[PDB]
Amino acid sequence: PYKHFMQKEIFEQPDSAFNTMRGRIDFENCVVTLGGLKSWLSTIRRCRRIIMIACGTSYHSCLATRSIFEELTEIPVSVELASDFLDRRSPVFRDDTCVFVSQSGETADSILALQYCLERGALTVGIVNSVGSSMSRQTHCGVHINAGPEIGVASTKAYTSQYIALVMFALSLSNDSISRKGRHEEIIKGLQKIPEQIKQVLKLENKIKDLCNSSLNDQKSLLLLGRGYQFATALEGALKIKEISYMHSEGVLAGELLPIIAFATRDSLFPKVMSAIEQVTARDGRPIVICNEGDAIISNDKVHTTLEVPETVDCLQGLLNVIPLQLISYWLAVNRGIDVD
Amino acid sequence: PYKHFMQKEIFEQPDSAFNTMRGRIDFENCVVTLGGLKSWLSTIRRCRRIIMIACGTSYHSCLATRSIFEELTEIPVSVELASDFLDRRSPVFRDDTCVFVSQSGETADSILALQYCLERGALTVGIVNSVGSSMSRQTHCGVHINAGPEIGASTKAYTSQYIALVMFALSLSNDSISRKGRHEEIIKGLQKIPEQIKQVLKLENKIKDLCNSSLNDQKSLLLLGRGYQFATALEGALKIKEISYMHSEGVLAGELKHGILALVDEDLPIIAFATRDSLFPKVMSAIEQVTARDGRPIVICNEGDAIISDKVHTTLEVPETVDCLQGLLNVIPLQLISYWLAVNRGIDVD
Amino acid sequence: PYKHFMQKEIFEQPDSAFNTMRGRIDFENCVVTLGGLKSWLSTIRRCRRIIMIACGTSYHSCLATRSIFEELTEIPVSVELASDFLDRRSPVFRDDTCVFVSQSGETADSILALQYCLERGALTVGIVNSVGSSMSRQTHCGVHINAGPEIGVASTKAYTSQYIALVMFALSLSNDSISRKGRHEEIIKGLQKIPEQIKQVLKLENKIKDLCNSSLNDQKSLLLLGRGYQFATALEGALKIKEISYMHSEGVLAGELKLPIIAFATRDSLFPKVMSAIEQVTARDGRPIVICNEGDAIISVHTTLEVPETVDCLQGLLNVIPLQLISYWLAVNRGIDVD
Amino acid sequence: PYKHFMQKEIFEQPDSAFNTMRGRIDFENCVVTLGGLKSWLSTIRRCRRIIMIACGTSYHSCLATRSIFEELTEIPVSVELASDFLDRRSPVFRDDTCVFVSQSGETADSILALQYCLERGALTVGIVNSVGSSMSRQTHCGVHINAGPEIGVASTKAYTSQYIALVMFALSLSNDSISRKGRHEEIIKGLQKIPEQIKQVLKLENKIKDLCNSSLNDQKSLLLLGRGYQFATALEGALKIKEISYMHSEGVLAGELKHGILALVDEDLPIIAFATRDSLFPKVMSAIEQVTARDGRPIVICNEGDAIISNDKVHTTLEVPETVDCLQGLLNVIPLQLISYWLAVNRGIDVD
Ligand SMILES: CC(=O)N[C@H]1[C@@H](OP(=O)(O)OP(=O)(O)OC[C@H]2O[C@@H](n3ccc(=O)[nH]c3=O)[C@H](O)[C@@H]2O)O[C@H](CO)[C@@H](O)[C@@H]1O
Ligand SMILES: CC(=O)N[C@H]1[C@@H](OP(=O)(O)OP(=O)(O)OC[C@H]2O[C@@H](n3ccc(=O)[nH]c3=O)[C@H](O)[C@@H]2O)O[C@H](CO)[C@@H](O)[C@@H]1O
Ligand SMILES: CC(=O)N[C@H]1[C@@H](OP(=O)(O)OP(=O)(O)OC[C@H]2O[C@@H](n3ccc(=O)[nH]c3=O)[C@H](O)[C@@H]2O)O[C@H](CO)[C@@H](O)[C@@H]1O
Ligand SMILES: CC(=O)N[C@H]1[C@@H](OP(=O)(O)OP(=O)(O)OC[C@H]2O[C@@H](n3ccc(=O)[nH]c3=O)[C@H](O)[C@@H]2O)O[C@H](CO)[C@@H](O)[C@@H]1O
Ligand SMILES: O=C(CO)[C@@H](O)[C@H](O)[C@H](O)COP(=O)(O)O
Ligand SMILES: O=C(CO)[C@@H](O)[C@H](O)[C@H](O)COP(=O)(O)O
Ligand SMILES: O=C(CO)[C@@H](O)[C@H](O)[C@H](O)COP(=O)(O)O
Ligand SMILES: O=C(CO)[C@@H](O)[C@H](O)[C@H](O)COP(=O)(O)O
Ligand code: NA
Ligand code: NA
Ligand code: NA
Ligand code: NA
Repeated sequence: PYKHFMQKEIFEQPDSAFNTMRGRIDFENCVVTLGGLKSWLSTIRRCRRIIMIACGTSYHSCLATRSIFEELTEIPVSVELASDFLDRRSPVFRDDTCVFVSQSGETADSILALQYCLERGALTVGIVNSVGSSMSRQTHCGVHINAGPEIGVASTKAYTSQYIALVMFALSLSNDSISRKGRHEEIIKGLQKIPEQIKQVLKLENKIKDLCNSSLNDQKSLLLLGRGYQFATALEGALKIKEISYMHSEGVLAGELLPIIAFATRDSLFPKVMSAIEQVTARDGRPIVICNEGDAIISNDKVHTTLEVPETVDCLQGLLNVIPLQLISYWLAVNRGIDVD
Repeated sequence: PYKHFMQKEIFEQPDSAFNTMRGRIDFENCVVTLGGLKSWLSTIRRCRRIIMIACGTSYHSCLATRSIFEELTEIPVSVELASDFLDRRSPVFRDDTCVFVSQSGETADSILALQYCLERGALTVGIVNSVGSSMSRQTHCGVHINAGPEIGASTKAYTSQYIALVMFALSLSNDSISRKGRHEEIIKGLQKIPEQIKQVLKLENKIKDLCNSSLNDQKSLLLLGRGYQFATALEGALKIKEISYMHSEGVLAGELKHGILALVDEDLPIIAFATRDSLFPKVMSAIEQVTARDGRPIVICNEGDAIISDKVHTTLEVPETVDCLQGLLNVIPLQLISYWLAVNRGIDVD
Repeated sequence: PYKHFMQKEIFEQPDSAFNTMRGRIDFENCVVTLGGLKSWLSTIRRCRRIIMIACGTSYHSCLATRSIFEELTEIPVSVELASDFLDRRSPVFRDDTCVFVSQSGETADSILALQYCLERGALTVGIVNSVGSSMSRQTHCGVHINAGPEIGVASTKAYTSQYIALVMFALSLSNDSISRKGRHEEIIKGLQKIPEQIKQVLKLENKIKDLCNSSLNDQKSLLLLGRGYQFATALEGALKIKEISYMHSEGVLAGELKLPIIAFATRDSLFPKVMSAIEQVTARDGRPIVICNEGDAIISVHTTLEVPETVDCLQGLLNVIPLQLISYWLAVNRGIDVD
Repeated sequence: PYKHFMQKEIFEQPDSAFNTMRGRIDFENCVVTLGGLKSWLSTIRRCRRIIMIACGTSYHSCLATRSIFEELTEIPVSVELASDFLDRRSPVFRDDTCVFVSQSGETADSILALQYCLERGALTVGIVNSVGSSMSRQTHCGVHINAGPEIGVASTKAYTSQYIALVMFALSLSNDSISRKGRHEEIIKGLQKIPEQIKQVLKLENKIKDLCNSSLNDQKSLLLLGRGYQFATALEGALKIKEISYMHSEGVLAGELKHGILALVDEDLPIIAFATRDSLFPKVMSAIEQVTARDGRPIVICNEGDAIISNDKVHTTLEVPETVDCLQGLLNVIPLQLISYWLAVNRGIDVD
C-alpha cells in the first residue's frame, strides 16, 4: 500500500534491521558471530590501522560508526570518500585493513579504490548488500548485510543496515576484551530493541507530513545542525534533502563558528549544540528539534517544532535519528511534485 | 598606506612567506633544517601515525598539506578538527605523533586537545606563530612559523602555516633517495613562491571590479574544488563567511551529480578551482553542469589556460607552481574577494 | 643450622617465592596486581616489541619466561645478554619496551644497557631485587622482587623470585583477555602451590648428596640436556656447576645434533628429540641422571630425581632446585667454600 | 686433485662467493639487484619485525648477519633455530617477515616452521641453494644463492654463500637511505675483494695441516672464544669440529664469565680465539690474557700484521686479511673449516 518504493523501503527498516542481525547476534548470551569474517578477525585486528572507504550514503554510514570502532578496538580508523582517496593517491600498504562499504557492490569509484588497495597488498573487507557483486567477490572477506534488494533510487534501509553491520563488525573485533564487556553487552541489548524502536519512530510520519505541508516545502535551503555521533546524521539528512527533495541543504557542525533541523538527542547534546540552538531562538528562528522522548530542549516561550525519538545506546542513536530525515526528504519531494522513484 | 590591518596582512605575504623559510632552506643544495625539530625527527619518523589537530583556518592548512605529508613520508596522516576530536574522545597512545597547528597558540579547543594527547603519552609537535604561547610551551617540540603578528581572520597565518607544514614534511623525508627529485622540485618551487605571491596580488583591481559588478549584492557563493584545491575551497568559504558575512560553501567538485549544482540559480556566484594540479574530469563535469544552466563560473586557473569557451565566465589567472604548492597562490584571490566584499558592505575587518 | 649462606638461601626459596607473590596475587579471585606497573600497563601493551635485557642468571630467568610472555601477550619478545646487546649496538627506539632484570640493580653492563635504551627514548621497566639501586631508580617503572637480601655468592633465590616476578608481569599484561582467562587461572593456581612444592623438592637433598658422594664429584665435565621450557634450566644448571662446583658443564639443546649427563624429562618439555637423546645415551650404557615428574618412568641403569608436576610454564621453578643442590654439594665434596 | 668433496668445496669458495654475487652487484656504481626480491622489497620493509629461521650451519649464517641487518635497516631482527621456534609455539602474524635460510631446502624442521608461518599469514622469504626445492617453492619470494651443488656432508661453501646473500638482502632493504650510502659503498667494495681474499686465506692450509698433526691431534676437546661479529664464527667452528672431527668443541662468548670455563681449562686444552679487529673487544683481550696467565698456548686468528699476544709467550697465530667489519666472518671461518677437515683426516674419519 505504498506510494513509492522509497516510502516502502523506509517502512521496511524494522524488518531489514532485524534481518541484518538475524542468525548473527545471540541476544541472551551477548555473542556476535559474523560467519563471513570469523577466521579473519585475528588477522584484521593485527593491522597498523583501518581505512573505511565508500561513496555517498555508504560513506555516511562509515562516519556514523567511526567513533564506536575506535572506542571498542583501539585501532586507528579513518574514513575516506573513495574518489578523494584516489585523487590524493593515498599510500596503502600490507599492514592496512581497508573496509569497503557499498550497497550495490558496483560503484565505480569504490571498485577502483578496492583494486588500488588490493594491488598494494592491503587486506580488504567488504560490507556489502548485493551478494556476489564485484565488491563482494573481490574483497578478501566480508559481511553481506542482508537488507534485501533496494529498488528505491536513494539509500534508506541500506544506510541503517550498513550501520548495524558495521557496529556488529566493531563488536566482533573487540570480543576478547574483559574491560569492554559491559559496553558490548549494552550495545547488544540496545541492538535487540532497535527494530521495535524504528517502528515507533515511523509513527512520526503524520507529524512529518503536517510539517512538509507547511511553507517548509517552499524553502530554498534547509540547514541541519549536529555534533558528535549526530554529525553523520546531519550530513546524511542534507544529502537526502538535496538528492530527493531538490532543495539545497548543508549539514553543519553545530556551534563551530530559513529552516533549521537540530539534533539534540542526549548522546550528542553538547554545550555547542545548546548555544547554536539558543542563537536561532534569540532571533526567533523556529527550529525543528529532533530529541529524545520527554526532553524539553527549548522552552515554550520560543516557537519550535519537536520530533521526539526513543533513547537508545549513544552509538546507536543515529539509527533512529536518521528515520525522520528520510521521511522529511520523502514528503518534501511529494509536496514539491517530485517522483522520488 | 592600507585601509585595514587585514589588507596589510594580505599584501605582506611575499614577506611573511620569505620570513617563514628564512634560515631554514638551502635552495642551492636543496636541504631543509628546522632547528626546533632537528633532534626529534628520527623519533617522529618512527611512529604508528601522525594526527594533525587544529581549529578553523589552521585545520584547513592541515587539509591543504595532508597529501604531501603522506606522499613524502609514507606514514599515515589524519587531520582532525580539535573540537570534534575531543567530542569523539578519539583514542591516542604513546605511538602517535600529534601535530598541533595554531596561529595564536591559545585556542581553547586546541589546548584541550593538546592536554588530552599529552596525558596519553603521545609525542606532541607545535606549528605555532605566537612564540612562547601556551601551545608553544606545552608541545614537546615544534616550529615557530615566524610570520609576524596578525591584527586582521587568518591570511598570512594560513600561507605561513602551509609553508611550515611543507617544510616539516620535507624534513621527515630528507633521508630518502627515491624522493630526492620530488624534494628538489618542491624546494625550488618554494624559492619562487614569494615573488609569485607578489604577482597574484596584482589581481586586486580585477577582483575589486568583479565584486562591484557581480558580487556585492549577492547573498551566497559556492566554491568548487577537488584534490589539492579542496582545502582551498573550504578556506575560501570560511573567509567569505567570517569576513564578508555572506553564505558560502566549499563543494567537492562533481562528487554528486544531483547535488547542490543540479539546484543552483543562474545568477548564483560560483568559483571553480581549475589549476592544472587539480584539473580532474569531475572538475570539468562540474563546470559543464554550471555552464549548461547558464551560470557564469569564476574560474581560477593557470596563466594561459583555456578551461572553458562562447560560454560566458570570469577568469582569474595565477602562476603555475609545483602541484602541492598551488594552494598557496590559489587562496590569495579568495582572501582579496572576502576583504573587498566586506569593505563594500561597511564591515570592519579589523 | 646451615653449613653455608648459599645452602641457607636455597632452602629459603619456599619463603622467598611466597614473599615475591605476597600482596600481589589474589588466589581465589585469580587477580594479579603489581603496584609498580599499575598505571603503565596500558602503555607497555602498545609497543612494537619487548626486549628483555640481563646478565648471567638474570639472563636465564628471561629465557625461562620468554615463551609465556609471548604466549599470553602476543607481543614479540626477544631476550638479550646485556654485553652482546651493547656489542652489536643493536638499534633501540621509542616504540620498544625494554625490560631489565637484575638482582643487584648495579651490574655494569646492565646499567650501560639501560642508559643506552633511555637515551634512545625507549620505555624501560625494571625487575630488581635491591630497592633504590641504580637500575631500580633509573628504570621508568618496575617490580621489586622482594626476595630479601642475597648474601650467597651465586644467584639462587633471586633466580626463582625473578622468574615468578616475570610470570606475574606477563599475567598483568594479558589481564584483559577473555580467551586467556582459563590459562591465567591455571597459572595463578599453580603459583599458589609453588612454595609447598619447593619444600617437597628440597627433600631430594639426601638423594643428591648420595649422587655427589659418588665418582660424579671426580668428573671433568657434566652435560645437561633440555629443550623447550627446560632449555633455560639446562643453561642455568650449567652456569651453577661451572661457577660453584668448578666443573665444566654445558647446557645442550637435546637431540638437536646427530661423561655424566643430566636430562630434563618433565612432562612440559618431554619432546621426541629429548627421548631420542636419552635413548642415544642409554644405548651406549651412559647412565643418565633424569629429572622427571613424580611417578614417571622415562627409561626402564640410571638415576631418577623426581619433582612435583606443576603448570608447564612454572616447571622450571621446581626443576632448577635439584641443580642448585647438585652444584652446592659437588662443591662441598670437592672441598670448595661456596661463600 | 682433491682427497674429498669437503676439501674441494672449501677450496671452491672463491668461485662460489663470486657466483653468489654474479649479476647481482654492480661494483662500479655500488648497486645491489636481487631479481627474486625485486618488487617485494617495499612490502618486506613494511613489517613489524624480521624473523630469521634456520637449522645448524644455516642458523649460524643468520647469527653472523643479524647485526648488519639491524644496522642497515633499523627493523627488529631476531634469529630462531627452527626446532626451538616450533617447540615454543612462538606467535607469528601477518605483520612478520619470516626469512628461511636453507642449503638443501628440504630440512624437516625448516619446512614445518615455514608451514606454521605460512598458515599464520606471515610474509615468507627463502634464502636457498637447491633451486626448486620445497623451501624455495613454498616461500613467497627469495634468493637462490648459486653456490652450486654441495656434496660434502657438512656445509662449507653454503655457509659463506648464505652469509653473502644475506648481506646482499640487507643492502637491498636499505638501498633507499641517503645516510646509509657510505656504509653501503664500504660493504659493496669489501664484497668485491672477498673472493680473492678467500684464496689468500686458503694459503694457510699448510700451517693448519702442521697444527692438526701436532700435539693438537691427541687432545679431546677444543674451545673457541669469540665476541660480536665473531661469536657466530666461534659457534660455527665448534659445530664443524663436533660434526666433522668428532671432537668435543664449544663456542664461548669471550670474557663474559670471569670464572666460567676459562678458569677451569687445563694448561694444554686447545683454545682458538678470534681477535680480528672487528671483534677485538676488551673482554676478548681479557679472555686471552686469562689463558696465557695460566700457561695456556692459544691459537689466535687475527688480522695480518697484528700482534695480539707478545712473542714472549708461546702461542700460534693464523693471520687473515682485514676486510669490512661485518664481512670478517667470511674470512675467519675458512681456517676452522680446514682445521675441522684436517683434524678428521688425521683421525681417519671419512668426511664424505
Ligand atoms: C552468500 C552466502 O552463501 N552466504 C551464506 C553464509 O552467510 P554468512 O553470514 O556466514 O556469510 P556472508 O553472506 O556474510 O558471506 C559469504 C562469504 O562472502 C564473503 N564476503 C562477503 C561480503 C563481502 O563483501 N565480501 C566477502 O568476501 C565472506 O567472507 C564469506 O566467505 O552462511 C549462511 C549459513 O550460516 C547462509 O545462510 C548464507 O547463504
Ligand atoms: C625561540 C628561539 O630562540 N628561536 C631561535 C631558534 O629558532 P628555531 O627556528 O631553531 O626554533 P623555533 O623558534 O621554531 O623553536 C624554539 C624552541 O621552541 C620549540 N617549540 C617551537 C614551537 C612550538 O610550537 N613548540 C615548541 O616546543 C622548539 O622545539 C624549540 O626548542 O634559532 C634561530 C637561529 O637559527 C634563532 O633565530 C631563533 O630566535
Ligand atoms: C619501594 C616501595 O616503597 N615499595 C612499596 C610498594 O610496593 P609495590 O609492590 O607497590 O611497588 P614496588 O616496590 O614493586 O615498586 C616501587 C616503585 O618503584 C618503581 N620501580 C620498581 C622496580 C624497578 O626496578 N624500577 C622501578 O621504577 C615502581 O614503578 C614503583 O613506583 O607499596 C607497598 C604497599 O602497598 C609497600 O609495602 C612497599 O614498601
Ligand atoms: C631459478 C631461476 O629461474 N633463476 C633465474 C632468475 O634469477 P634471479 O636471481 O633473478 O632469481 P632467483 O633464482 O634468486 O629466484 C627465482 C625465483 O624463485 C623465487 N624464490 C627463490 C628462492 C627462494 O627461496 N624462494 C623463492 O620463492 C624468487 O622470488 C624468483 O621468483 O632470473 C634470472 C634472469 O635474470 C636467470 O638468470 C635465473 O636463471
Ligand atoms: O544512494 C545514494 C544516496 O541516497 C548514493 O549516495 C549511494 O549511497 C552512493 O552512490 C554509494 O552507492 P553504493 O556504493 O552504496 O552502492
Ligand atoms: O582566523 C580564523 C579564520 O580566519 C579563526 O577561525 C582561526 O583560524 C581559528 O579560531 C583557530 O585559531 P588559531 O588556533 O590558529 O589561533
Ligand atoms: O649470580 C650469578 C650466577 O649465579 C651471576 O651470573 C649474576 O646472575 C650476574 O652477575 C648478574 O647479576 P645481577 O644483575 O642479577 O645482580
Ligand atoms: O651442514 C650442517 C653442518 O655442517 C647441518 O647443520 C646443516 O647446516 C643443517 O642440517 C641445515 O641444513 P640446510 O637446511 O641448510 O639444508
Ligand atoms: Na570476497
Ligand atoms: Na614546547
Ligand atoms: Na624507577
Ligand atoms: Na617460492
